[PDB]
Amino acid sequence: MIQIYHADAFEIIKDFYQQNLKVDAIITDPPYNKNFKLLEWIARYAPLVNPNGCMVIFCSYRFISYIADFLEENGFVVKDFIQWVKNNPMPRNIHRRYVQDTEFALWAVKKKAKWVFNKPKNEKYLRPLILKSPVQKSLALMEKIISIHTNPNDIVLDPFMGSGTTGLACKNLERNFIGIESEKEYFQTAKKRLNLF
Amino acid sequence: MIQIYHADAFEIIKDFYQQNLKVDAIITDPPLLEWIARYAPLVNPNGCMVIFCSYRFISYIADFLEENGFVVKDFIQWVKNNPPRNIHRRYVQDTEFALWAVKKKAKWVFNKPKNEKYLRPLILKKSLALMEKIISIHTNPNDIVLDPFMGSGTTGLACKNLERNFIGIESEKEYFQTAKKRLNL
Amino acid sequence: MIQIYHADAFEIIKDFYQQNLKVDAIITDPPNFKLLEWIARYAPLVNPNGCMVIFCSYRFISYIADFLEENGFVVKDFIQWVKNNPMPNIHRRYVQDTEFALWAVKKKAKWVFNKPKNEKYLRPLLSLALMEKIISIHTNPNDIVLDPFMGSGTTGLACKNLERNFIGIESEKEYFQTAKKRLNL
Amino acid sequence: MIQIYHADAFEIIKDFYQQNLKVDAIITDPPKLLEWIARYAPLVNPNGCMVIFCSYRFISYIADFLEENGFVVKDFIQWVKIHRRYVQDTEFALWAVKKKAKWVFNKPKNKLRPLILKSLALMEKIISIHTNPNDIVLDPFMGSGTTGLACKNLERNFIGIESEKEYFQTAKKRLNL
Repeated sequence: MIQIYHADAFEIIKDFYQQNLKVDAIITDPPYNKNFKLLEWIARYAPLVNPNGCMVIFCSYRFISYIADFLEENGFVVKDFIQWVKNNPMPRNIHRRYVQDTEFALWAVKKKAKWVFNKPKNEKYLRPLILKSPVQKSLALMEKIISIHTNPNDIVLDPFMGSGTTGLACKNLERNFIGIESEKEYFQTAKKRLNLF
Repeated sequence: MIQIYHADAFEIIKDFYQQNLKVDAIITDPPLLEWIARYAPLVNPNGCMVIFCSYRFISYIADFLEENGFVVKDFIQWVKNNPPRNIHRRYVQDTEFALWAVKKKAKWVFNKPKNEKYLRPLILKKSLALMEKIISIHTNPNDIVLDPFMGSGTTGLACKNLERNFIGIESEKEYFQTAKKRLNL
Repeated sequence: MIQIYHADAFEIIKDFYQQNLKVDAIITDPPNFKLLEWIARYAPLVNPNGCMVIFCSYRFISYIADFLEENGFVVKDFIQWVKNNPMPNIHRRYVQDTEFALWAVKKKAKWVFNKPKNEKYLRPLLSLALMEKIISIHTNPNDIVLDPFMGSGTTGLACKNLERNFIGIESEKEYFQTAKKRLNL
Repeated sequence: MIQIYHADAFEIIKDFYQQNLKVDAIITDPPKLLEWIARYAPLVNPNGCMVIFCSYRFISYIADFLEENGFVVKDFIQWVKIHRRYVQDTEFALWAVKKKAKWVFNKPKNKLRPLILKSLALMEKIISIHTNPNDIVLDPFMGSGTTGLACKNLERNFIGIESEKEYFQTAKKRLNL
């Protein structure tokens, strides 16, 4: 099942309250990254998650401490952080500074939740991909995140879905996606990648 | 030159003000925001800091630094090949962090090898080799490196092998004399 | 009609969505963070012509008012009342005698108001008497008032004396049974 | 001593840094409006305070901002003075002191609401309270004056700034010059 909306996440959320919607996991990459604003989508969307559900939020090292504390204020337990590295950076300036090859994501679960994890064998580390693509997002990255923290019929929610790619990953993994995007061009891009019409 | 102290970093620091001390780089792994503000005045105009931290803090420490006249340039990380608690419900934590910040108008060091870039100096078999690479990068041979919490040393030992002139402080008696043995009398 | 619950306002709210509850006025004094978040969740329950009256602090009220205006409410005004027996300086400081409340209405609403025989406004009082006048003003006789934090009651009691059909929630069991007895069981 | 300037508070402030100026209390009613605080805070002496007239749609922000700049927010003071809404009787002011300050306060014979009916009496009573006889009072936006005039009558050594010339010459006349 794939269902996407063209809307403002801070408005359709009220409609989700009326429908008493339940989703298994929110896997998203929020905008930006008073800090409330916007940690606030978290406080607003946190009630949708099932007792055993989790969250995965992509972010910047200048924020993650704030996001994590906020999550644990809203009824989640932060288990760990995951990362993925790009092999071809911008660079940009290599004689005065490090290249930023690395992006981060936060992983938190509901408080008394029995969470998924789900671990192919092997036994496994903190960084899903060495990836390729230079300069988002790679389908392969999202597929491995979604392969890990969700199971086949669990409901995945991406309040900012952008191009899709969270939804596309869920589809290939047969995971029942719901997603939201504000701007029409990205919405139409996600909608075409996901067929429908 | 190597000089170590057995003391509380939050008290002997005042003695440093009286001595009008200046240091080139502070490289440490503290055992939390406020020591930065008190040890920041010791830093030279072109100096930097490298502070080991946790992902639950690193965002705070970065912001606190930028309030005190430093610019957070980047973060570095290094991985252990040997951690394991329950691997079936969770990731193993292989990854450790440090924050890299420089003085505001500083002309900082960097100093890359023939090698190139990235964000991650080492994997493993804390480690002297790691500290050796941090100090090799962010300091020059005669600069003064300060470690307000030096623990075992190894910031000091790395500095000694690289001929970089260490100063350090340790509160707990066991670790200090361990550090005192590792360098020399 | 009076209905009270022993529960957490941040959970039972979903039950209010299932029941499609609609309320005319929310008049409450919450016990920072979550002080803004209940607004966004409880706001949809208010009828097109309804209002809110929120007790708050001068250290907050600018936030709450502005938050109200992003959520489909219009901040109309603030009201205040004075306490005759405050306590902490007094030799170094003002006595804190004054408490505030926020008054907001739904955006396109034709709101209640409803002033008595004489003239003018803004400082109701010198408690039941306070709430009776607030409720006498901003609601009409058969309208529905909701107090997600009712504490001792007294928001409900004012509604009962004024025949205004109260709903209220209280988390702490001691205060709830206080309100439950104060009304009846 | 009374000293007034006709200028913009957001640049002449730099001249005040050059003169190494220090003022004991800033008492003002500004016409964004948070940052003048950040620039004018260093001028305040260790035991000094600030009194800022503001709106309840702001008062919480200004307070938080004051406490970001090295002041501690003590309290607010207020004074008086459509059929469908309340009449607006109330104006606010924020009162803050420097952090480790031993501040003024200075209450009468004795005990938040100074007046029942800017009035010179209001400002005179504020200044009678939060300053002492020779302390230096600064009003970066002084408008019509009346902060300077209270300070003159109470012998408090005023400094003030106004951008618009109409109010300035009115303030200049009231202070003689």
